[PDB]
Amino acid sequence: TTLYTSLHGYFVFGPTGCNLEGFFATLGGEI
Repeated sequence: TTLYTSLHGYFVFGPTGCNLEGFFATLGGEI
């Protein structure tokens, strides 16, 4: 997964807790 809020199955992989700033903002929100 591109993390995609790793809680979603890949729980253990969760790096920056949430990862919204890193991933969902970019790959979703756009900056």
